[PDB]
Amino acid sequence: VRKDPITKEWTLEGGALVLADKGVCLIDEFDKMNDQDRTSIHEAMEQQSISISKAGIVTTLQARCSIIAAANPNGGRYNSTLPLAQNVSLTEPILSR
Amino acid sequence: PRTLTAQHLNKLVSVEGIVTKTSLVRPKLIRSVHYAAKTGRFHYRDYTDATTTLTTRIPTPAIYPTEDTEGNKLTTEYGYSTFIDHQRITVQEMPEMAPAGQLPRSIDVILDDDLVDKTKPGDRVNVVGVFKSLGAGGMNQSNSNTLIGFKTLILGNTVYPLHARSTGVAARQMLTDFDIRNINKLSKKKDIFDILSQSLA
Amino acid sequence: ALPSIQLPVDYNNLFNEITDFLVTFKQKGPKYMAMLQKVANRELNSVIIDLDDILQYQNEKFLQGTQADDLVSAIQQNANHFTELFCRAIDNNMPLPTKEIDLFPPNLTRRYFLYFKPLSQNCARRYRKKAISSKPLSVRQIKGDFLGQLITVRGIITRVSDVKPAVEVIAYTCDQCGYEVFQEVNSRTFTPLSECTSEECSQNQTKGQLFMSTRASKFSAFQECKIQELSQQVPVGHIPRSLNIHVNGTLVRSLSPGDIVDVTGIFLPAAGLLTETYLEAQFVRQHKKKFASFSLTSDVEERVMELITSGDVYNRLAKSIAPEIYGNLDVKKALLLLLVGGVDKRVGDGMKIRGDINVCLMGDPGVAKSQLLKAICKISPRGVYTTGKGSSGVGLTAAVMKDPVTDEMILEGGALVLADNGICCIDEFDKMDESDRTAIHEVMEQQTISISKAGINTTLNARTSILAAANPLYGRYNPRLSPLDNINLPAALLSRFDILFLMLDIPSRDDDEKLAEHVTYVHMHNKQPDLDFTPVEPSKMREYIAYAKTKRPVMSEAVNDYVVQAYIRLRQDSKREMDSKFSFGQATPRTLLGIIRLSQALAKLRLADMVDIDDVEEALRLVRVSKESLYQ
Amino acid sequence: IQECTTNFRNFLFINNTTDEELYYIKQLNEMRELGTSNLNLDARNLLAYKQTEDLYHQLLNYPQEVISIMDQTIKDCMVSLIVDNNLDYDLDEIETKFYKVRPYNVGSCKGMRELNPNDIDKLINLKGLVLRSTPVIPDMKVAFFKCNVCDHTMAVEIDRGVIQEPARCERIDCNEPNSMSLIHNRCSFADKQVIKLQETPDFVPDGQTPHSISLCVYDELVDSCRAGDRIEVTGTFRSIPIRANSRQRVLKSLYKTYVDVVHVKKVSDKRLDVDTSTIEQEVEEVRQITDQDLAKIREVAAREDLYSLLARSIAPSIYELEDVKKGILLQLFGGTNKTFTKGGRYRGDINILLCGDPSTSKSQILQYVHKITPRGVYTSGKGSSAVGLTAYITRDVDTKQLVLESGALVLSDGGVCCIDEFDKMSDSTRSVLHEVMEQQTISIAKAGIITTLNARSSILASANPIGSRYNPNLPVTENIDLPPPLLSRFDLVYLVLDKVDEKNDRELAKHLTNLYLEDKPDVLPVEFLTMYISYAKEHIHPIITEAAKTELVRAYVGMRKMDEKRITATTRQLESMIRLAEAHAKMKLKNVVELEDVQEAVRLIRSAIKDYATDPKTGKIDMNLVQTG
DNA sequence: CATGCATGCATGCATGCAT
DNA sequence: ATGCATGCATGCATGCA
Ligand SMILES: Nc1ncnc2c1ncn2[C@@H]1O[C@H](COP(=O)(O)OP(=O)(O)O)[C@@H](O)[C@H]1O
Ligand SMILES: Nc1ncnc2c1ncn2[C@@H]1O[C@H](COP(=O)(O)OP(=O)(O)O)[C@@H](O)[C@H]1O
Ligand SMILES: [Mg+2]
Ligand SMILES: [Mg+2]
Ligand SMILES: [Zn+2]
Ligand SMILES: [Zn+2]
Repeated sequence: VRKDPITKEWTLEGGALVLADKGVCLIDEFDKMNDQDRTSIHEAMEQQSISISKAGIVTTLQARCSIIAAANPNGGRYNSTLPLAQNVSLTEPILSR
Repeated sequence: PRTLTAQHLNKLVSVEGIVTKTSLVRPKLIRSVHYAAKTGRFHYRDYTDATTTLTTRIPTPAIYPTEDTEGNKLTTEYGYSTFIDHQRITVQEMPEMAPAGQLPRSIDVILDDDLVDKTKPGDRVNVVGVFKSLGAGGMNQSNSNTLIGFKTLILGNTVYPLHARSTGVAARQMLTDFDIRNINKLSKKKDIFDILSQSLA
Repeated sequence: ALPSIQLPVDYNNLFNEITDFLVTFKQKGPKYMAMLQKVANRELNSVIIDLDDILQYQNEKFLQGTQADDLVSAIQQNANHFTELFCRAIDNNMPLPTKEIDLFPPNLTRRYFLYFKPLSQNCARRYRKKAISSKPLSVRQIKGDFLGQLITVRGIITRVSDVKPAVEVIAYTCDQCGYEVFQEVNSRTFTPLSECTSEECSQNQTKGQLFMSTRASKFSAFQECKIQELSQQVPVGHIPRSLNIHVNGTLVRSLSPGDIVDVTGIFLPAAGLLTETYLEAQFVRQHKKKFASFSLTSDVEERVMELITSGDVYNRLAKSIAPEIYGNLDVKKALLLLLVGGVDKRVGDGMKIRGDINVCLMGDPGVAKSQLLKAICKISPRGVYTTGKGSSGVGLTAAVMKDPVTDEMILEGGALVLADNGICCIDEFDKMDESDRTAIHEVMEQQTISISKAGINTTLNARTSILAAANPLYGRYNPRLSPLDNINLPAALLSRFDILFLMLDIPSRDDDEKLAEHVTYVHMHNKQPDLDFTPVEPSKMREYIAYAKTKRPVMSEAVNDYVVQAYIRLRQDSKREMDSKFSFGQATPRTLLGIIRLSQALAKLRLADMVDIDDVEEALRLVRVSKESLYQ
Repeated sequence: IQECTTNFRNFLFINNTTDEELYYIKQLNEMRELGTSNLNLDARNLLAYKQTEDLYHQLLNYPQEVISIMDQTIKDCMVSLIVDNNLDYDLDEIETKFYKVRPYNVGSCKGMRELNPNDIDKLINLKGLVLRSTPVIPDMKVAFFKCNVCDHTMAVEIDRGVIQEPARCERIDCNEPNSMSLIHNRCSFADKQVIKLQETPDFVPDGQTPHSISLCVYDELVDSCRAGDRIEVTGTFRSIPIRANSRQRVLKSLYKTYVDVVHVKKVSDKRLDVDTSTIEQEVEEVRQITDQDLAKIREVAAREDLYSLLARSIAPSIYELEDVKKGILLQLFGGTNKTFTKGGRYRGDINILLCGDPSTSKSQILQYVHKITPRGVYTSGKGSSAVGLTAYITRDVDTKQLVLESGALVLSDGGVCCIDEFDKMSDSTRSVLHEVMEQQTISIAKAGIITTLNARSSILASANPIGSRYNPNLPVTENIDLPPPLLSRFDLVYLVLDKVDEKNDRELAKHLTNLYLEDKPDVLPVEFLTMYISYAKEHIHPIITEAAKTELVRAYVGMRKMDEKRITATTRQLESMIRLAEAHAKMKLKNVVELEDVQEAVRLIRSAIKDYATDPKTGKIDMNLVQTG
């Protein structure tokens, strides 16, 4: 819930996942996200919706979109001696969707 | 504060909430005295404002006298004038009652004289007073705006502090003769430390 | 319009009683005539009126039987009006300079400032007249009913401005006709006069332009201050409030931040009917006299003589610090030496050495360390108490701020600048961040601070003495670990202390009974047990220490030879233990300097100009006993 | 007025060489021979002469009028002198110039936070350091008006800050009302500048902070004081009412205060003269030596214990530490400065680091070097920031506009910057020094500013070993707590080790204790030492000869013939050697560096870091091989 | 809205102890 | 010898004027 640069007006802006409903979200550098991004992507990929409770606005928004993501392995080189789950930073709950 | 509407203007109401913002107590001028040395005589002027009385009175041209009718110069006698204390506070809907996730509602209250300092911010309060309206929401002006309304506030005449959990105010009861007699009678028994102790939880 | 009302006052009779008092009262000739003679003769810029004198004068006139008026009551109720009445009388009875020198508003001619002094309480009880001007009041008890009266407020100063000029009577001159116009000013802002108003200019068709003349104007000295409430006055669960003070005339520079004071003044008012308020200062009274204001008046000499001639003064003055705390005699001696201090030294070249003593107390829980820093912060005239947690390093040194009164930008100082020429007692020394203690090093050694952050590139001055309290690494003492590792202060910080006491609590069935009896007596009766020892009151002790601080003993050679031998002995004896790792550190020259300073202070307390050898013996004994608990 | 112009007229180790001549007559003659128009006047010379005893006090109370009286008297005396002797040179050009007098050494002050309102419009003196200086402000003295109906023009003069506007044309033919118009670009203007002055703690009572003042300088004393200089000013105390608004004319009762500058003095006896190499493109900047002082300088230059005497004279109250003193002395002189026009540029400034046990007089030495320097700031390590040392962006409170200010390392240009607690200082607050210690420059690129600033100074740093005490159980490079690239820049690294020894213990104890026998106790005084160093810095620039090149190369390859157990030799040891040898040559007033100076350079480098008493293999100190000596 | 200082909260790294 | 827990020191977020 941000402020508009020109109209001095509040705006409820959903992320790329709520803005890509009935479309596709293309995510680059998928392995270098902070806590907020991981939580948002987890909710989107679990329930295909995003909740929000900010500044008097309590609502839910639809995020029925497909996700295509790109990433790089730990250390910058894939190690075939280990399972894929140990070559990437992503945990299992996000890697099972 | 949430359920106060335009239907209740100009009525005596009682409102409970949380004190959110107090002000700095200040004096207000109510009578101004003067001395004229040339004639050796004392004069006095009186002043009034909207929030002094409940009824409406034609405004008077407040002007501080500087020269006597005969022309003799005047000097102020600050010690013989009259001043009355004045505070303004803000009350809000308690967190224990306000709906979750929605911005709360507020109302201003005006206190004066002997009700000017009896509560502190963050306390639970109950104010009994008259809900009033003041000014002109652009009505007098030929062209001011079409998106404003009249200003409202409460002329407090009673304030009570309420005791809650995890709150600053401390509970208190009025003890009667019966209560004191019973306490004194009960304190005689030898097992008192056990009676008062097994009764906890 | 403007009706009239009748009052019992009479501003004619009172002016006559004013003149009678002012030229007929005696405690030598008339009392106030002499003061006016000094004013004429150019030796006095201030005249002060004691209301006790007025009260006594009117009581004597009542004894005479002739009816009079209650002048003091009239002044107490309406005090801003009597200032000019007194000034008028003082301008009609002034003498002519017996010595030699080398219409217009009356204030240009006056060169003196009138101040009223409140009415004492003892005089009131003497003459049965309850005094309203000498009743201290909190900043929260001053309400509208007091506007216009003469009152007193007790508090602690927080902020003070810089003296500035304020114009009371602007003067002008006309180049066309040559007249002089005078404008009086009694507001924060003003509009100047523009065109000439004389008879000639009025008659003529060419009116001249006026010009301000700075030299002829009546410029006064203005300062402003802020005063808060003491924590003993705030109600249960509230926050203290503040109040403003104006100072004009020859009272400027009489209030400094951090000083607990009683200030007397007139409570005067400042689009609405609401109004701001302020106190016009008339008389200040400090609760603890500054040491650097001492004079050997006859009374103070009489008082100090009794202490001098009463035998033991070192033990009497050491047993009198916190007389409700049992034992700890050596600790109290080293803390009494903390107050006096050594003797600073400038070698004439670009070098200087401090003269203050820093002390540290490290001990076990429940040995009354804190309750001795709270008594030392109270005996000292400019004491400060801080706790390790509640501190920031900056909060101790300084930061920036802006002055509301003037427009200058100013630098605000922390607790170590408020304690200048005083004790800065730091509690919980170990628990404050090590990145916050490192700002204390320069203060301890060079007695300065050096700020090089944005906006400010400068230095301060902090002539402070540090009394620190701390605890071992893990609560209680661990005899197994080394003494050095048990404590948690680096060697550099340890060297900067001169006394470091170890108050370990070792139970023993015999001595605990004495402590128990002392404490439980302190509780059953609200005073200390001993009926043979009568502790010196804080005022008499402060007065003696102030007299002692004026000396500057020097040393002979017969003591220098002893000092050198002892230093060699200690510095050789220390290496064995330090290598053995059961030690406290390694002796350095700072140990020698500390011994010298302790000897100087012991010499000063004796009122001597030379350092005896029994002083270097007491100093060495103290530095030895400092660690005589680890060798239990 | 007649009494003043007469009294001043007639006014205008005992020795008799030049003390029996008319002091001001020669000045008046040199002034008319050279075309100068100022005659600095020492006030005490006025107090001395019997006749001008009242005039002194009058000047102390009525400066603005007495100054004009003196100026007119000096002009009249010049005219009388030229006419009386029938001198050949013309007396026409003199009438086309103006003359002034700049009194100084007026009765001392007490502190600007103790002056009362009854001191307004009086002469005073202050001493402080400069922080900021506004650009040139054009002030008006004459106004130019033109007639927009007849094209006639007028010139009006100013009077106490007001201009009078002609209400009617002054021509008879044309007298149209309110027809005049001001033409800004045809008017006349003078210069003005405003400077911030921070007073030194000459005296400050208990608990007060520093106080900053504003000074105004007019006409010819504009852009004469830079930021960082320490000066003594003499001028008038003034007051002014300030307008509360740019539209409304309601004045504020509380008055502002400032000082009008009439004289500024820069040089001081108890410090060196500013380096002359940094003001080449830029008021007595430097002290002037007579031939009698130069004679003493030359005589001292030929003593057999010059290098010992000079070192021992610095900080006379410190005991021994002869090598530390020698290094600091060579620091002050510095190496010769070179100017390239095909390559880059190199400068000789010597940085020194002092590491050692507590209580070894590391702070006292830095305080001495601070007080015997022209420019420099003594800042500890704790109270500093990366910006507070280099430069900041700020807003004035008497304008409300933007400006870049100068930090600690810029206020010390041409001098020495002293830094205590070099170890208890942040790793990022310390990186800004990387550019300032080899490039002698400060590149800034922040919002609205992109520039590079010269900061050409030397560093004197004091640091404690990790764990406070120094234990010879670890390598030397581990007791210190600095990384490689920062520790290579320092030219000298000094180890100050404590050692228990009854002999030195007794000697130092007797030294320290000799200061407490009295309350106020071969060493050349301070002023002569400063004069010597200033002359040497300004005049002698030694050159390198082939005999020394072969020694420098050999000694450096020798240090390189010798992992990470100690400070490995880099290419900056060779340059350190060159600079130290040049400084040693400069001390003796020679103009050629020879073998005996390169040898001193190498000896001092090796002695600094206790190399004669260290094991080359394990790299740890042998406490038995270190002696005070 | 950018600059730079002081408070307070959060995180990640290192060291010590226990299994 | 390895892993886990605790304490400390470095970083960021806020808040500011
Ligand atoms: N020697 C003693 N004499 C009197 N009271 C003591 C003594 N030792 C301890 N006490 C009491 O025990 C308490 C210790 O509190 P405190 O000063 O906080 O101890 P510490 O600061 O050492 O932890 C005090 O209230 C004091 O009354
Ligand atoms: N060689 C010495 N010459 C003179 N004074 C010394 C010497 N060594 C120690 N001192 C004393 O040590 C004190 C200064 O110590 P200081 O320099 O502050 O320690 P540090 O070097 O750790 O900062 C002075 O009071 C001085 O008298
Ligand atoms: Mg405690
Ligand atoms: Mg030091
Ligand atoms: Zn006139
Ligand atoms: Zn014309």
